[PDB]
Amino acid sequence: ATKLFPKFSQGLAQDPTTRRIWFGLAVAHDFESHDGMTEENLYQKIFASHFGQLAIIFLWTSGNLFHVAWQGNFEQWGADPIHVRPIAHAIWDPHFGQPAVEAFTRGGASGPVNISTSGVYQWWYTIGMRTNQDLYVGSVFLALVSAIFLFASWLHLQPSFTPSLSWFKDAESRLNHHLSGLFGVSSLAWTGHLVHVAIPESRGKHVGWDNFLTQLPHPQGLTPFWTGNWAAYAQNPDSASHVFGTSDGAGEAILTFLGGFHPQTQSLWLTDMAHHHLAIAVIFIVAGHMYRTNFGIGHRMSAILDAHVAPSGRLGAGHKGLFETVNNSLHFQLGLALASVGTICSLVAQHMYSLPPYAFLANDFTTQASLYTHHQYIAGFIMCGAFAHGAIFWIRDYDPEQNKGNVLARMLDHKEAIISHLSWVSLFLGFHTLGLYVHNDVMQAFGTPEKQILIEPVFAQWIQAAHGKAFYGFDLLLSSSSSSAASASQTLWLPGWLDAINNNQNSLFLTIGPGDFLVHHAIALGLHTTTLILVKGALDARGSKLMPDKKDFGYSFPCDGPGRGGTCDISAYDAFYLAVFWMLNTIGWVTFYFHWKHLTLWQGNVSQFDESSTYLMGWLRDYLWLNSSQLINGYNPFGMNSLSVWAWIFLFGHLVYATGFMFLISWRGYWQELIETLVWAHEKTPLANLVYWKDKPVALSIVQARLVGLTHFSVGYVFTYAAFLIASTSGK
Amino acid sequence: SHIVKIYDTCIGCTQCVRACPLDVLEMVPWNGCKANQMASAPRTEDCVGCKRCETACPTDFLSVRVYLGSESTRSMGLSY
Amino acid sequence: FVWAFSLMFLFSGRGYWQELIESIIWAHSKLKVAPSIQPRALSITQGRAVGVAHYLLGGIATTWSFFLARIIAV
Amino acid sequence: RPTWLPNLNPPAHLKGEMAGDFGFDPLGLGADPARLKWFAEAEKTNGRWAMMAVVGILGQELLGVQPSWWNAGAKDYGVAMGPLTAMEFLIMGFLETKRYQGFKETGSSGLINQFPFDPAGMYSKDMAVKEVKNGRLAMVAFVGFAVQALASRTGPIEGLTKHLSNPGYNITYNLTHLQDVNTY
Amino acid sequence: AGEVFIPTFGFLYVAGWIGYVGRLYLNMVKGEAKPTEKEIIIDVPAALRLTWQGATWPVQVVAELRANTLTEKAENITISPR
Amino acid sequence: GLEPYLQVCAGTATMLAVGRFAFLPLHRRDLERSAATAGPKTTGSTYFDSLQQEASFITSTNDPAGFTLIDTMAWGALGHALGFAFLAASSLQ
Amino acid sequence: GRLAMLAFIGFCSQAAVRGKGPIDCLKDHIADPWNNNIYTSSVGKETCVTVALLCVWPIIIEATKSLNKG
Amino acid sequence: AAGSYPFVPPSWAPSVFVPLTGLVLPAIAMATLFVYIEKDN
Ligand code: CHL
Ligand code: CLA
Ligand code: CLA
Ligand code: CLA
Ligand SMILES: CC1=C(/C=C/C(C)=C\C=C\C(C)=C/C=C/C=C(C)\C=C\C=C(C)\C=C\C2=C(C)C[C@@H](O)CC2(C)C)C(C)(C)CCC1
Ligand SMILES: CC1=C(/C=C/C(C)=C/C=C/C(C)=C/C=C/C=C(C)/C=C/C=C(C)/C=C/C2=C(C)CCCC2(C)C)C(C)(C)CCC1
Ligand SMILES: CC1=C(/C=C/C(C)=C\C=C\C(C)=C\C=C\C=C(C)\C=C\C=C(C)/C=C/C2=C(C)CCCC2(C)C)C(C)(C)CCC1
Ligand SMILES: CC1=C(C/C=C(\C)CCC[C@H](C)CCC[C@H](C)CCCC(C)C)C(=O)c2ccccc2C1=O
Ligand code: SF4
Ligand code: SF4
Ligand code: SF4
Ligand SMILES: [Ca+2]
Repeated sequence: ATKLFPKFSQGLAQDPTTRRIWFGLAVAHDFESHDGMTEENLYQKIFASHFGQLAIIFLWTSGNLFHVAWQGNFEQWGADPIHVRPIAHAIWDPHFGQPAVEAFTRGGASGPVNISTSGVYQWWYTIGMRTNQDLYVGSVFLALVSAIFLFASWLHLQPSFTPSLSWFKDAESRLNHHLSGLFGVSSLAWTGHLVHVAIPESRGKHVGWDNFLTQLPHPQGLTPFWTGNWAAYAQNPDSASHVFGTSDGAGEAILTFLGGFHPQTQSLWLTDMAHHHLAIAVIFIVAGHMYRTNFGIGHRMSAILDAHVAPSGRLGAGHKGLFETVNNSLHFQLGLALASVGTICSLVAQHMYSLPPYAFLANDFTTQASLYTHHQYIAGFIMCGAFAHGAIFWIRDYDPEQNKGNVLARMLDHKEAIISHLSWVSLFLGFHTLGLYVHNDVMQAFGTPEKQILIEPVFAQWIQAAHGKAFYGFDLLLSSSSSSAASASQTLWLPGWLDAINNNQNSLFLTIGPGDFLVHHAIALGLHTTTLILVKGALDARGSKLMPDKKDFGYSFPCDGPGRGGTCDISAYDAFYLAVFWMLNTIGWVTFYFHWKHLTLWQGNVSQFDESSTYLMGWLRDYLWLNSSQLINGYNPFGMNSLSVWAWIFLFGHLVYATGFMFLISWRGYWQELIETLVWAHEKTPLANLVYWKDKPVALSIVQARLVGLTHFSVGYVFTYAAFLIASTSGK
Repeated sequence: SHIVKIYDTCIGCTQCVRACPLDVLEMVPWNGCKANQMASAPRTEDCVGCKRCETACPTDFLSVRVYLGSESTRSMGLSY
Repeated sequence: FVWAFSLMFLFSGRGYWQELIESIIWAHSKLKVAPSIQPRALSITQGRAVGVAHYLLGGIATTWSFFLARIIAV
Repeated sequence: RPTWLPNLNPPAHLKGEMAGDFGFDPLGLGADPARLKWFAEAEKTNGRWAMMAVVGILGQELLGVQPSWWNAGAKDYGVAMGPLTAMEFLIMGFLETKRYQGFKETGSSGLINQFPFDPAGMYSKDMAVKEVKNGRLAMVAFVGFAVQALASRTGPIEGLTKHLSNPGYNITYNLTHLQDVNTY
Repeated sequence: AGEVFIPTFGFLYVAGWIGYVGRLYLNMVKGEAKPTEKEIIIDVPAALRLTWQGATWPVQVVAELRANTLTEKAENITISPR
Repeated sequence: GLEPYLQVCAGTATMLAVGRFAFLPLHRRDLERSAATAGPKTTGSTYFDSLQQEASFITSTNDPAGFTLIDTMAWGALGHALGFAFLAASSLQ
Repeated sequence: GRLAMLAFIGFCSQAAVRGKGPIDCLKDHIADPWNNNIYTSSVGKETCVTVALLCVWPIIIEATKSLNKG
Repeated sequence: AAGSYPFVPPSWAPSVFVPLTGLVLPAIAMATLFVYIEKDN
C-alpha cells in the first residue's frame, strides 16, 4: 500500500516499485517541487538548510583541529617543519597485519598514523598557533559555533522567527550588510589578529587571550594612526635574517608593502598580508554603504539596471526588467553565485602555488600538489552547477513576456550564433592542438625531433617580461627599470617582486616553453567545449526543433521516445551529464600539467618537461608510467610499505571508474527483463519463497542510471588521481 | 500514471489509436477536421508511456502528447 | 584514442547531437552553404554500433601493439 | 512628549505608555510587540545588573579592595574556581529559572516566588521611569568603566580624580600615551 | 615571416578556395531538378567547371558582401522555438 | 596648525559644504527619480519586516535644504576619508 | 520510577568514586568541603561542565516551546 | 582530565569509537531507516 518514506512526493509515496526509495533521496532537496510548496516557505526552508551546512563546516573544521591536537605532531613539526611530516590522524584498523602496523608508523609516532596533505599545519603555524592547546581551544570554539547555527536552523523555522518572503527579497540591504559586515568587518577583524597575534607569534612573543589587552602590537601604539603619520607602522620590517617564530631578524613593522616572500618561510610576508586585509576591509565597508536601506541616501538597484539601455538600441531594452528576474528567481541567483565562487575557487589555486601564502608551504610539495588539484576539481564541479541551475532558471522561472527585448531575451534570439560560434572555436582548437601533438609524435618516432613543430608562447612571455621576467630579454615595463611603472614601484613592492620572480627555485611566473603553448591551447579547448555543452543545454533548455515543448517536459526527463529518429539524451539535464565528462577531461589536463611542470621543477630536471611534454608519448612514459613505478609497488610479493593504501586506492579508483561504465554503456531493458526472471525464481524457490520483498524490484531509472554511472566514473577519476598525485609526490 | 493529451491539431487519422498497446486512446466524433473524428484518451490509467502513439502522429509537432509522470504497477508494466 | 573516442557514442544520445547539428545548419543556412540532403544525427542503433566498433578496434589494437613490440623486442 | 531627536517622529510602536519612551528606535528593533515586550524586561534586567555592577566597581575601589576591579577576579579567594563556578551555576541557574517562569506568567519581575516583588510597594510610574533612566546611565557607565580600564588602566574614581586634578589627562592624552600604560 | 606568418595566408587562400567552390556548386544544384541526387552522384563535369572559379574567390566573396548576397535574410532561415 | 586637525577638518568641511549647497539638490533629485519612478516602494506589508521600512529621525531636520543627519554623516564621512588619505599620503608613499 | 539508589549507582566508591572509601569521603568533605568535592577530583572538570550544562537544559527545554522529535 | 587539556581522549577511545562507529552505530541507523522506509501509510 502507500508508504511514508517520500513524504514530499505522494506519487513516490504511492509508488509500488523500489524507485520510490531511490528518487525519495534525490527529489529531497528540490523543495520547489515538493507537494504544497509556497515561495515564502521555500525561502524559509532554504535559509534554515543554510544554517545546517554552516554547522557541518564548523563541526568538520573542529574535528580536524581535535585529531591534529589529540593525534598529531604539530609542536614537533613546528620545531622542524622542513623535516617532520604533519600527522593528520591515527589508523586504528582492527584488520591491519603486523607489517602494516610497522610501515604506517611515521612522522614520529607510537602507532600507525596518516601524514596530512591538507596543509592545515603550515596555515595554523603562520596564523599564530604553536601548541596543541591552541588546537583544542579552537576546536571547542568552532564546535560551539556549530551548535549555535544548529539552534538557529530550529529558531528560524519556528513561527515568529520565520523570515517573510519580503525579508528574503530585501536585496539592497542584504548586499550592503554582507559587503560591509560579512566581507569588510571580517577583513579588518583579521588584520586585528595578524597585527596583534600572528605577527608577534612569528617574531617569537606569545600574545594570546592571557596578555592581548596589555601587549602593544606596535611600539609607538595607536599614536601614529591618530596623528596620521601612518608610516610609523611600516618602519623596521623583519630582516632577511629573520626566522619565523623567532625574534632572530625580527623587526617592528605591523603594516608594510615589501612584496615577494619571507626568505626562510618562502611565503608572502605577514605584514604585507596584514595591510592587505586592512586595505580591502576599508574598501568593503565603503562599498557596503552604497545601496539604499531605511534612511534615504542610497541607490535603488532596479533604477541602475533599468537606466542602463544602450541608446543605439543594440542591446534592446538593456537590463530594464531584470531586477525582478534575479530577485524572483532562486536559480538565476544560485547560477551567478556558483559561477562567481567557481571562478574564485580557481584563483585560490593559481595564486597559492605561485605565491605561497603560508610558512613552509612550498617546501611541502605533496601538500602544494594536493591543494591545487583539490580546488581546481572542486571549482570545475561548481562551474557545472552554475550553468546547470541557469538552465533550470530558463524553464522553471523565466517569464518570456516580462523579459521582452531585455539583454536576457535577446540572447535566445541569437542562441544559434552563440552555440555555433562556440562550435567553430572548439573544432579549430581540437583539429590543430591535437594535430601538432601527433605531428611531433610522428617526428619523435621517426627520430626527427628537429622536424617537430614547436611554436613559441611569445604572447605569454611578453606578459611575463611586462611583470619583470628578464630571461626572455624583451625589456618591457618592469623589465625596463628606466620605465614609468618600474620607477614608480621601485620604492615599494618592486624591489621584492623582481628578486622573487627572477628566482627559478620557486613558482612565480615559471619559464614557459613550446611545450606549455600546446597544453595551454588544449586547456582552452576543454574550457570552450565544456562551455558549449552547458551553453547549448541552457539555451535549448525550453526549446528545440526536435522537442519544441521541452519546458512542458521539465528539466530531468529520460527522452521523448524513439520518435523523430531518436530523442535519447534530449533533456537539459543531459547537457550537464555530458559536460561533466568534458569538465573532468579538461581539469585532468590542467592538474597533469601542474604536476609534471612542478615534479620536473622539484627534481631539478626541468629539461625533462621542456622536451618530453612537446610530444604526447613523453606525457605517458615520462610522467604517468615513470611516476607510477613506486605507487604500484606499495604491496608486492616481497612485502609492503607505507604507500600500500595509495596502491590499494589507485586500483580501487579503476574499479569504481569501470563500474560507472556499465550504467552508461548498458541501458534499462536487459536489466529489467533480467530482474523479471529473478523475481520468478525467488517466488518459485522453496524455503526462500517464505521471505518476500515489500517493494517490487525494478531496474534503475533511465536518468537515474546516468547519474549513478557518472558518480562511479567521477569517484574513480578522483581516487585514481588523488592516489597518483599524493603517492608519486610523497614517494620522492 | 502518464498524462496523454490530444490537441486541436488532430486530423482524426485514428493511427495513434491503432498504435496504443494498452487500449488508452479511442476515436470520438468532432467537427474541426474533414474526417469528423478526434482521438480521446479515456483510460490513461493503462498508459505505460511507450509513446508509440506519438511515433504514429503525422501532424506537425504532435497532436497526441504523453507526459511521463507518476509510476504504478500498470504504469511500470510490472507482472511481478 | 580510438577506444576512448568510442565512449562519446556509447555514453551519449542523438537528442544532444541532433539539436547541436540544427545550430550548425543555421550557420550554414545564413552563409547560404546549407547541404541539399538534410544532415541528421546517427540513429540510436547506429551510435551503439559505431561506439562498440571503435571500442573493440581500439582495445585490440592497443594489445596488438603491446604484445608485438614486447615479444619482438625481447 | 520628550524626544531624543529634536522635532522627532516617534515610531508607531513606541507609544508614550512605555517607561522612558523618548522615541529612540533608529532601527525599530522592537517593531514587533512580543519582542519589544521581552526587550523591555531585558532592558530593565541588563540595567539592574549594571547598576549593581557599577556600584561595586566604585564601592569596592572606594573602600580599597586590593586587586583593581578588572583584576579582582584573579585573587587568592579561599575556594578553587572550579567548584566555586560550579555552585555559581546552581544558585544563579535556579534564581534565574524561577524569574523566567514568573515573567513567562506575570509579565513583571520578581524574586523566586514573590513576583510583583515590592516588599515596600513603590511600583509607581515615576519610580519605574527612574529605574529605566538610572539603568540606562549605569549601562553607559559600565561601558565607560571598561574602556577607561583598557586605554588608561585607572579605576573609575581614580580616573575622575586625575582629570579634575589635571584638566588634560583626557582621551586625547590616554590613547596617544598608551605606550606608558601598556607593555611591548 | 617564413614560419607560421606567411604559411597562415597560404592555408587561408586554399581553405576559402575549397569553401567558395563548394558553395558555388551547392547553389547551382539547388533548383536544378532533384538537387538531392546531385550530391550523392556528383556531377563531375560541372564540379570540374567550378573548381578554377574559386581561384579569385576573395574578389568574388567581397563583391558579394558589398551587394548583400553572401548571407541569407533572417526572415528566411528556420530557427528552433526559443 | 598642520596636525591631523588641519587635514581632517578641511576634508570634512569641504565635502559637507560641497554636499550642502552644490551636490545637495542633485543628490535629492537623484534620490527621488531612483526610489519613486524606476524603483518602486518596498516593504509592501505584513511580518516584522518594518526594519526594511524607512525610519523617521532621518526625516526630522529643521536644517534648510533638508540636510538630514544621514547626509551630514554621508558628506562628512567622505570628508573624513580625504583628510586621512591626504595626511596618510604625505606620511609615506 | 526514580530511586535514591544513586549512591549504589556510582557504587565504584558508593557516594564518591575512585576516591577513598564510602562514609570516609563524607568526613573528608566536612573537614575541607571546597578541597574535598568531585569538582576538586580527577573527574572534577567534566563534572563542573555537566553540572553547568544541566543548569541550562531547563531553560533550553523551557524556551518558546523549544522541543521536537521527527 | 589530566595534564593540561582536561578532555584528551583515553588510549582505549579508538578501540571503542572506531568499533562502535562502523559496526554498531550503522546497524542501528540501517535498521531504523529500513523500518521507516518500509513504514506503511
Ligand atoms: C562565578 C565565579 C567566577 C569566577 C571564579 C571568576 C573569575 C574570574 N573572573 Mg569573572 N569569574 C566568575 C564569574 C563571572 N565573571 C563575570 C565577568 C567578568 C569580567 C567582566 C571580568 C571577569 C574576570 C575574571 C578573572 C580575572 C583574572 C583575569 O585576568 O582573567 C582570567 C579569567 C578569565 C579570562 C575568565 C573569563 C572568561 C570570559 C571573559 C568570560 C566571558 C563571559 C562572562 C564575563 C562570564 C562567563 C562565566 C563566568 C562564570 C566566568 C577571574 C579568574 C576579569 C577577566 O580578566 O576576565 C576577562 C574581568 O575583567 N569576570 C561574570 C558575568 C556574567 C560572571 C558570572 O558568573
Ligand atoms: C553585517 C550584517 C550581516 C552579516 C555579517 C551577514 C552574514 C551572513 N549572511 Mg546575512 N543578511 C543580512 C546581514 C548580514 N549577513 C541582512 C540585513 C539580511 C536581510 C536582507 C540578510 C539576509 C541573509 C540571507 C537570506 C542569507 C544570509 C546569509 C549569510 C551568511 C552567508 C553564508 C556564508 O558562509 O558566508 C561567508 C562569507 C564570508 C565570511 C566572506 C566571503 C569571502 C570569500 C567567500 C572567500 C574568502 C576566503 C579568504 C580569502 C581566505 C580564507 C582562508 C581560511 C580562513 C580558510 C553569512 C555568515 C545566508 C545564510 O543564512 O547562510 C547560513 C543566507 O541565506 N543573510
Ligand atoms: C578520447 C575520447 C574523446 C575525444 C577524442 C573527444 C573529442 C571531441 N569531443 Mg567528446 N566526449 C567524450 C570523449 C571524447 N571526445 C566522452 C566520453 C563524452 C561523454 C559521452 C563526450 C561528450 C562530448 C560532448 C557533449 C561534446 C563533445 C565534443 C567533442 C569535440 C570538441 C570539438 C573539437 O575539439 O573538435 C576537434 C576535432 C577533432 C579533434 C577530430 C580530429 C580530426 C579527425 C580525427 C581527422 C579526420 C579523420 C582522419 C583523416 C582519419 C579518421 C577517419 C578515417 C578512418 C576515415 C571533439 C572532437 C563536442 C562537439 O561535439 O563538438 C561540437 C560536444 O558537444 N564530446
Ligand atoms: C562546400 C563544403 C563546406 C563548406 C563551404 C563548409 C563551411 C563551413 N563549415 Mg562545414 N562541413 C562540411 C562541408 C562544408 N563546410 C561537411 C561535408 C561536413 C561533414 C563532415 C561539415 C561539418 C562541419 C561541422 C561540424 C562544422 C562545420 C563548420 C563550418 C563553418 C566554419 C568554417 C570552417 O572552418 O569550416 C569547417 C569545415 C569542417 C569542420 C569540415 C568540412 C571540411 C570539408 C572537407 C570541406 C567540404 C568540401 C566539399 C566536399 C567540397 C564539395 C565540392 C563539390 C564540387 C562536390 C564554415 C562556414 C563549423 C560551424 O558550424 O561553424 C559555426 C562546424 O561546427 N562544418
Ligand atoms: C594576423 C593573423 C592572426 C591574428 C588574428 C587576430 C588578432 C584577430 C583575428 C580575427 C579572425 C581571425 C577572424 C574574425 C572573423 C569574423 C567574421 C565575422 C568572419 C567570418 C568569415 C566568413 C563568414 C567567411 C566564410 C567563407 C565564404 C562565405 C566563402 C569561402 O571563402 C569559404 C568561407 C567558409 C571561408 C594570428 C592569430 C596572429 C595568426 C597569424 C595571422
Ligand atoms: C548646525 C549648523 C551648521 C553646521 C555645522 C557643522 C560643524 C556641521 C558638520 C558636521 C560634521 C562634523 C559632519 C561629519 C560627519 C563624519 C562622520 C559621521 C564620520 C567620520 C569619520 C570617518 C568617516 C572615518 C573613517 C575611517 C576610520 C574610522 C579609521 C581610518 C580610516 C577612515 C578615516 C576611513 C552651520 C554652522 C554651518 C550653520 C548653521 C547650523
Ligand atoms: C578557532 C580556529 C579557526 C576559526 C576561526 C573563525 C572562523 C572565527 C574566529 C573568530 C574570533 C575568535 C575572533 C576574535 C575576536 C576577539 C575580539 C574581536 C576582541 C577584541 C578585544 C578588544 C578589547 C577590542 C575592542 C574594540 C573593537 C572590537 C572595535 C574598535 C574599538 C576597540 C579596539 C575598543 C581556524 C579555522 C582559522 C583555525 C584555527 C582554530
Ligand atoms: C558524435 C555523435 C554523433 C554525431 C556523429 C556524426 C555527425 C557522424 C559524423 C560522420 C561525418 C563526420 C559527417 C559527414 C559524413 C560524410 C560522409 C563525410 C563527407 C566529408 C568529406 C570530407 C568526404 C551522433 O549522431 C550520435 C547519435 C547517437 C548517439 C551518439 C552520437 C554521437 O556521439
Ligand atoms: S533508447 Fe531509451 S533513451 Fe533512447 S529513445 Fe528509447 S527509451 Fe528513450
Ligand atoms: S504511451 Fe503507449 S499506452 Fe500510453 S497512450 Fe501512448 S501508445 Fe497508448
Ligand atoms: S495520430 Fe494525431 S492526428 Fe491521428 S488521430 Fe491520433 S492525435 Fe489525431
Ligand atoms: Ca601562542
